[PDB]
Amino acid sequence: KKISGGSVVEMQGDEMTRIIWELIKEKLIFPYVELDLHSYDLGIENRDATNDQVTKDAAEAIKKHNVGVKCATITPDEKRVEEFKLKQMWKSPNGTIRNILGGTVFREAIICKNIPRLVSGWVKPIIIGCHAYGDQYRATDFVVPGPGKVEITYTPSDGTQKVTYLVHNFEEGGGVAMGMYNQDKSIEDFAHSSFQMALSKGWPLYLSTKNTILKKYDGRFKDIFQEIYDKQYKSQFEAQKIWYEHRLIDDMVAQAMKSEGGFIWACKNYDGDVQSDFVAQGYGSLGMMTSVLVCPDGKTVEAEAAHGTVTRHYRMYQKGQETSTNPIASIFAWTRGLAHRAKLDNNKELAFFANALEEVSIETIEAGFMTKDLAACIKGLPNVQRSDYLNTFEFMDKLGENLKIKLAQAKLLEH
Amino acid sequence: KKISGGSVVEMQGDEMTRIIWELIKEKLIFPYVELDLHSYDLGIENRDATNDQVTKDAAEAIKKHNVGVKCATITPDEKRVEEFKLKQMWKSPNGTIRNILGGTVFREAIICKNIPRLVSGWVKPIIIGCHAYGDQYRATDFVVPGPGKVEITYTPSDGTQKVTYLVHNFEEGGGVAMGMYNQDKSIEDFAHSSFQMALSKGWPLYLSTKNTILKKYDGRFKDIFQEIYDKQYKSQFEAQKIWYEHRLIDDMVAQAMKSEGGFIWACKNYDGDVQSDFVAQGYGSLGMMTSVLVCPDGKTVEAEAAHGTVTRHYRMYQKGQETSTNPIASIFAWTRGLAHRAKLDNNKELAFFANALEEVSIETIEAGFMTKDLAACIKGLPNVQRSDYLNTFEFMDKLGENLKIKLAQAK
Ligand SMILES: NC(=O)C1=CN([C@@H]2O[C@H](COP(=O)(O)OP(=O)(O)OC[C@H]3O[C@@H](n4cnc5c(N)ncnc54)[C@H](OP(=O)(O)O)[C@@H]3O)[C@@H](O)[C@H]2O)C=CC1
Ligand SMILES: NC(=O)C1=CN([C@@H]2O[C@H](COP(=O)(O)OP(=O)(O)OC[C@H]3O[C@@H](n4cnc5c(N)ncnc54)[C@H](OP(=O)(O)O)[C@@H]3O)[C@@H](O)[C@H]2O)C=CC1
Ligand SMILES: O=C(O)CCC(=O)C(=O)O
Ligand SMILES: O=C(O)CCC(=O)C(=O)O
Ligand SMILES: [Ca+2]
Ligand SMILES: [Ca+2]
Ligand SMILES: [Cl-]
Ligand SMILES: [Cl-]
Repeated sequence: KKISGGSVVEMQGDEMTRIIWELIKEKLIFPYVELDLHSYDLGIENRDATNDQVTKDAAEAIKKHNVGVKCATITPDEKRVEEFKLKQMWKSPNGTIRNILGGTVFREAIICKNIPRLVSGWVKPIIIGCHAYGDQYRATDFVVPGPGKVEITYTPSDGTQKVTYLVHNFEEGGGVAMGMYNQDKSIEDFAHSSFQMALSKGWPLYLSTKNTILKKYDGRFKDIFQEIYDKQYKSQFEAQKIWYEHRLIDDMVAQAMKSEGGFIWACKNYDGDVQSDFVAQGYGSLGMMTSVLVCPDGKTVEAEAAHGTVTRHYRMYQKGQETSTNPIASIFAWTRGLAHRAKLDNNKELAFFANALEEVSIETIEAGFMTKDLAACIKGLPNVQRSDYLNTFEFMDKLGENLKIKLAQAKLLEH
Repeated sequence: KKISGGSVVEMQGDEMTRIIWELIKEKLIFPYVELDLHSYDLGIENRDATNDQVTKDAAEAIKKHNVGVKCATITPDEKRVEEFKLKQMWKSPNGTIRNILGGTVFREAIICKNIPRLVSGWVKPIIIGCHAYGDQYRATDFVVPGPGKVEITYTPSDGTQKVTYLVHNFEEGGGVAMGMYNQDKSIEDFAHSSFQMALSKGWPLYLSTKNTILKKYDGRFKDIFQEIYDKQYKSQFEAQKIWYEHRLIDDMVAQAMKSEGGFIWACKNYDGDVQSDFVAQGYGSLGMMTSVLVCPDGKTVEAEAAHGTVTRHYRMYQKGQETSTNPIASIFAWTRGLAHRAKLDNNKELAFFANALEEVSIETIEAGFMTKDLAACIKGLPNVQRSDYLNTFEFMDKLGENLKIKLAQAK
């Protein structure tokens, strides 16, 4: 340790990303940065041991210290309950953290010049602004055991009326039902975040919904975005030769896929979750994407790997087999978190370290040292040989050596 | 015409697809086929005039005659109501028809050997099996005007205790809320048709859900699929060296995009809607995709163009400007419908015509006669010149001339 890093909230995760997370801290961060680290173990077992309280504590720590960096975590279903003998099917820690913090999760591919894409046309970045709040991640779903009536009701706080809507009358057998919601103020912040990102990047903005089907639910998003655009951003967009357009989600994915990129894509929570993997995979690999929750206040951020815990690679690791899991997304959670930390504290030295590690990461890959997923982008997966990539530790170790070099050269300047 | 086709339910549509729809009948179908056509005008105007009853009437007719062919239609929102002076924001006719018929909507790209793909790896087809029933198309959504409590309740029909769940307490301001549902029996049919499709085509089957998040709702899909697979199809899949696997939706789309294709993709209603256009565009163009609703009974079918009314092109046809709109999907609604009509009636000569017209369509494009969209797949849109494609009316004529030759040669 040497650089004064400041207060950072660290959230440890599960399976293969937990392995990578420790290597990142051991080989890339702690040798060069001293941190007032507020660590919360969001491993599935410690969440289970604290009845998921540790997750809530972590989110509140992020509000207090303004910078969070999170490792990928298991969201358990019935299979996971059996695997770890869990007490309950705990809720997604990301859902919990995102709805406590609110805001927009901006996601963007991490691009290296030597990594071919699956979508050849994407010569410019696509940035998804994913609404962090509401919808499926806060839904209330249940099994309908048999015939009966499902209704959804609204009662104003003053209790002067009650509106009851019929969802469905199950006449023969049961099934499933769910309710979900969103809030105006959150949608408004989501809109402001989306318009400001497009102006910051100088690119057009597109919002996707399905308002032809969900005329009230999605129509609200469409209406709030439009009212804010016409009233506070159309002039600035027109001044920068950019524009805002609402599109039906299904037409948006097709247009995005045949475009050349270079636009901000405001997505509802569920769509941003799914399409950000469409985008990440289209540029090359799920391992090559940044994901930063930006709250409305502007001062608090949570950086994360958007991909999962890579269970399949972890199973190989458990058997002693060689893995080649891409750590770039996990590394950029740290760099994006520390960069925001540096901005808040006017820490020029930490700002340099953060950008230097991002540069090292891209320079290492562009020099031909990469994990198997990226080697498969260059060649074809059926043509990849072992000599074409580095295993998980080898790649981390190469990054470590290149980081030591770049930081050593930085000290050889006149100071 | 002189080919006895039989009874067919027609559903006319809106805007650009309505123009193409009549050109297909006047030039590709009627000249050669005589059939008892039960026409229902699902144009936005007639739907408004009949308070959408024509849509429901058309759905019931399909259940009676077993084969329907549907043109793309407008699903009106606010801006559409102002456009046509509508009485109400009529529900999507597709949602209406699909929930009345139920079943699974199987969507597959229409492949031509000379049209490059956006996803280079997709050398084998991807067949999406989209659950036709429930979910967003039957949801109940509303605006929450201010602070208050939204709750969802289940009152069992057996008199036992009512179950109430809190959806959200709005404390500061309002927002939106919605309820949706699905039925076990429909999910069971959706699963059976997915496993049967995979076995008939000889490809593995994937089901996508977000059951880690919707643990009960999506878990029900996952459990029902797995139950039926283990009890009724696992041995058959192993016999054909294929497999069934559940994947989280975001993993699925990423796995699909880097795959070589060649699998059946079972989607919930919403995912199938979005990802079918992902698949269609990835193979080349939204105009090159078939969409057929297969009812559970297996003997009833509704064929359609998966894509919409191509509104942007219609604003050019209204301004007298040349357009190049791909009619192949609309044509294949007829051929897939007439084909199933022939399978039911054991009509060997109608089946030949249906298959002949599909071949003519693909042979014409593979000979270099195509609409602008397919020219863009080859040369890239920034490099497309007028000589590289045929406008909508020129392309329909080239197809009809190739059909007259394909058939007459058959004699
Ligand atoms: N906290 C979070 O942000 C998220 C957590 N999860 C959780 O992760 C667990 C596993 O989810 P799963 O659906 O398997 O999704 P993952 O994203 O963990 O993995 C799916 C596949 O994507 C590829 N992949 C993803 N990340 C990388 C990487 N860094 N390097 C190389 N390949 C990568 C691998 O493909 P291949 O097998 O072809 O090598 C992997 O098998 C679940 O418990 C889920 O709840 C899931 C998503 C997000
Ligand atoms: N009947 C149905 O199942 C559907 C109905 N609709 C309805 O259609 C209307 C328009 O919907 P929208 O979101 O614009 O989607 P569309 O599918 O109608 O059009 C979106 C874009 O896709 C491309 N495209 C689609 N079909 C073709 C084709 N046959 N040939 C060439 N290009 C094609 C065009 O791209 P480009 O502009 O780049 O040329 C077009 O602008 C709405 O009223 C909607 O409700 C929508 C979807 C399905
Ligand atoms: O939290 C989860 O279980 C999944 C999260 C996810 O997939 C995403 O953030 O894109
Ligand atoms: O009916 C609608 O409005 C949308 C239909 C659609 O896009 C689909 O079938 O995928
Ligand atoms: Ca995701
Ligand atoms: Ca669609
Ligand atoms: Cl905040
Ligand atoms: Cl039926």
